[PDB]
Amino acid sequence: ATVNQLVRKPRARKVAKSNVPALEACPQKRGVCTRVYTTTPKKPNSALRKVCRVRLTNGFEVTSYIGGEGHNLQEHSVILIRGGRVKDLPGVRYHTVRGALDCSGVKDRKQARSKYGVKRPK
Amino acid sequence: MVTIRLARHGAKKRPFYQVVVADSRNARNGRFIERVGFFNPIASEKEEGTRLDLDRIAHWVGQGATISDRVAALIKEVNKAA
Amino acid sequence: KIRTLQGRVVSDKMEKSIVVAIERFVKHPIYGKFIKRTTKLHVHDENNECGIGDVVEIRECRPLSKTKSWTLVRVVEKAV
Amino acid sequence: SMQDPIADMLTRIRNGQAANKAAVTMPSSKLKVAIANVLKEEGFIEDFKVEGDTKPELELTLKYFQGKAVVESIQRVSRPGLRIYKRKDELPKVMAGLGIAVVSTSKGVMTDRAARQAGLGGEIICYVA
Amino acid sequence: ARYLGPKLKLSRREGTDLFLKSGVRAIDTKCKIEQAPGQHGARKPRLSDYGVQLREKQKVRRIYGVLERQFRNYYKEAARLKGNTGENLLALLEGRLDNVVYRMGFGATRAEARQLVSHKAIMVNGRVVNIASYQVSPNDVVSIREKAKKQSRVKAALELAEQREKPTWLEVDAGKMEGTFKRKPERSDLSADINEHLIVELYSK
Amino acid sequence: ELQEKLIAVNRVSKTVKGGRIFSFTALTVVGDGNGRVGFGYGKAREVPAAIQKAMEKARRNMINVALNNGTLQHPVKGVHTGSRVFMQPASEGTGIIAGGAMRAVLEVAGVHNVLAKAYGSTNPINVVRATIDGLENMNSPEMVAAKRGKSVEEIL
RNA sequence: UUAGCUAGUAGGUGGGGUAACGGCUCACCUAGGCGACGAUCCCUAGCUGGUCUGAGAGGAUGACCAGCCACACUGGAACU
RNA sequence: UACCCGCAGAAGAAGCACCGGCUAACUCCGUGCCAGCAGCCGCGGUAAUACGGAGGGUGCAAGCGUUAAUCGGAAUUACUGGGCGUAAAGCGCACGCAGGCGGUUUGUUAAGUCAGAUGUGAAAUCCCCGGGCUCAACCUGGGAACUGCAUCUGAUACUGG
Ligand SMILES: [Mg+2]
Ligand SMILES: [Mg+2]
Ligand SMILES: [Mg+2]
Ligand SMILES: [Mg+2]
Ligand SMILES: [Mg+2]
Ligand SMILES: [Mg+2]
Ligand SMILES: [Mg+2]
Ligand SMILES: [Mg+2]
Ligand SMILES: [Mg+2]
Ligand SMILES: [Mg+2]
Ligand SMILES: [Mg+2]
Repeated sequence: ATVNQLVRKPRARKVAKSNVPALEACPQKRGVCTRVYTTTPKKPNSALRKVCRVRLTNGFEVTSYIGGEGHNLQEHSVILIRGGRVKDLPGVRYHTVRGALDCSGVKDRKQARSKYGVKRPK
Repeated sequence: MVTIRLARHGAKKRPFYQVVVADSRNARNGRFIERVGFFNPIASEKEEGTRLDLDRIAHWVGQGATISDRVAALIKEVNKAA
Repeated sequence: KIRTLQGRVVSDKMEKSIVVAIERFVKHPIYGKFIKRTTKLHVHDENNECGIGDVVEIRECRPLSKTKSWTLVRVVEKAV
Repeated sequence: SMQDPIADMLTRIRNGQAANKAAVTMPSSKLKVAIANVLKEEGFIEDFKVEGDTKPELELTLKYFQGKAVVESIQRVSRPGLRIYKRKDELPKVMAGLGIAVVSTSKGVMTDRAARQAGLGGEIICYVA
Repeated sequence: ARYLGPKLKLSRREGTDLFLKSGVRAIDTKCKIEQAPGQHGARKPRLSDYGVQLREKQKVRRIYGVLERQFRNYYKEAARLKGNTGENLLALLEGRLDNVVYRMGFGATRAEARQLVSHKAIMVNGRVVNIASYQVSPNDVVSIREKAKKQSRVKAALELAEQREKPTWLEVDAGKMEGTFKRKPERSDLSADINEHLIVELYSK
Repeated sequence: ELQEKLIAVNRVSKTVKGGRIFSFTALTVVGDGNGRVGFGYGKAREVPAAIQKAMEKARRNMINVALNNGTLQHPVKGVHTGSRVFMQPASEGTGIIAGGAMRAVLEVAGVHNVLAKAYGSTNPINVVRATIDGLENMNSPEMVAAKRGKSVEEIL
């Protein structure tokens, strides 16, 4: 309000927390799968979206989402967690970037292969 | 001791030695007291290669400063030319 | 010619030393507000004669014990 | 408590212009007369006069041009509690030269343009447009 | 660093002639420049302010022969240079060596002028320059090497360039096929159908 | 002759005993490349009728602005119910750096170099009135000299 | 949602010690010194010229280089 | 070694993302709230220009997208540049310390303020004017700037003593 009140109590900021706490300012984090399963998204959406509870190497254990169509993930699988949330999945805050150590690219895809780790067809 | 020598501030394959009065204990391209002109061994004709200030160089060398081997040669060349 | 400051003594319960409270005027860097700031200094004055309440004039010198690096030069407005 | 006479004068003249008054009588002051001199010189007002022996009263006459008030906006700048001091380089310009940014300095209170011409800064008093 | 596809799809998408052909035939008689290329060229939707700004920028870029990075660098140079931003951008684009060679008429198109520049065929002030973005200073002399002065392409381009309106800021003589760069071209000298306000606003966004 | 641009079309609707009925409201701005500029707000059942109704009212409510040769005279501010616009003149080649509904009204008012910024509710219906009121209240050197009794050379 | 901290600590007298001023340290005297203009305590953090964003004001930041600081498996110490 | 000269052939060299609105770009085929997309609005219940494939177009280019971090927009911490009757905001009220502000005239001083000058604010860096690598990146000379501090000299219109 007044200049004297501003001098007394400074016009402080408002710190906002990140939406990817388990990354600790890192683009990708290597982790090991712990629980591979499928969950039903919140209404009005309805599906069997494939998610994975994975414990990162730093110690954090989160749940990520598997994109594309078809994957070869199971227990004791090394994946590369990437930062990104799914709006229609309560709790999911991360994805698994394809083309990594074990999560191979999507089969029979020829468009947007950069986001799914698919090699250039011959 | 206090000496007047050359510090290279050019690039890859492009040397450019500024004449600086730097202490002998300091680095070649690090700390220095004052800068006295420059030298460009790659500059062709029509370009002023050397601009050493003889007045301040003499003023410094009077107070115990030491002129380096190449600096003395450049000063001699400048004096012979003009 | 030489730098000197003027302040108000607030405590002298020590041997050959006084405590001064100099006030200065500055402008707030952010809000542009003129507020009064204090710079308290430990000043040593041999042959103690200054009480509490009057203003004093000091000059910078070498440190004497740990934190008083100022001497008293003149005593102006000694009235209580 | 009346803690700012300049603000009171600005409020009185601004309300008189809004209400289409002819004269606005008020208790005057040295700075009020100095500001009224600037207003007369710049033509924003019509006339100012100090009438009083023990309690001087300034009676400014409002100026109207085809119904519209001559002064568009009157704004206090260096109000008591927030003082503004700008040098010659950073002297303000009101309405790109169409308004005055009155400055008080050592050589009296002439105006922002005269302060710039003389090459001395000062403190801003009133923005009149 | 240059477009290697068809030279008329861009023109028909923009809607006008971008001078990307020689000029021996007519653009209308050589292509179908009335609608956009593709299955939905006939369908004409409504374009917003961003759409028209992008269309103008793409038209300018296709006319001159530059990419996004170079165009943005030229825009920054024009902005930092005092004066009209659009006029400065146009002057900087015109100052390219390939563009002045095309104006002189040593190449049928800008894609050929720059090819001649890069193939050690242009000899400016006795020094060969292979940069299509080489800025040409006033009173600069642009010439052609001996191994390219006696080519069929340069003569054909020179005799074809007579159809177009000759620029008023060059003094090229065809006796030795050498030109001198006069005072820089202006907004009135250049075409008035290029809206530089859209260009200066699109990058300001 | 005169240039015209409609800025935004809305789909306001009413409710009746038998259901909800629809309607359209169109906001248009007209100008001539000079200080003359106006705005119109038409209400009809379809977009062409709405824009054609808005155009006539804009033309009949056109107002004059004392603009300069290629820009405005001095920076101005316009305050409406929910829109606060601030416009300032620029130099040759800067362009019309404005957003929302202000760009169209400035373009039809003829100012080629201008920097504008809107604070508050940026709805077109209110921001058009805000910028029109801000442009209509700006002064000119000749007018201020006439109203003050001085000369344009004196107040430079 | 850290309101009291400090007994070599505030100052003074006298001696000894470093290149010098210095509670730098001992021996006596006066109980002072710091603190709502944030003492004390907790967490984090090398500083600066600079860098990025922003019309500016501001916000974040200290890659390379340059100047300064601190550290050589960890702690303690001394000699030339 | 830079650089130049002759060989012969168009060869030895283009990919990536997007296409419902934001935002530049639409048409068919395949499932059928299933596969799935997703930054927000939200889409998939026989064709959703929104999923996958194709055609086409759009954008960038030896780069193209995603992720990690900062700021603008966010006037959404507002000194520049916001509000408190109803969207969040007058203490339930009064007294009062420190603190903030302060009616009017004159005299004194010059702390705040203003003008000039000096020292300095390293170099590097930004900006302006020029030069050298075929040109740019890069380097470089001069200028400006470093909006700051200290000192000295003059003004009291204003604040303060
Ligand atoms: Mg003791
Ligand atoms: Mg901000
Ligand atoms: Mg080790
Ligand atoms: Mg979309
Ligand atoms: Mg609010
Ligand atoms: Mg309520
Ligand atoms: Mg309420
Ligand atoms: Mg109440
Ligand atoms: Mg050059
Ligand atoms: Mg510097
Ligand atoms: Mg007084």
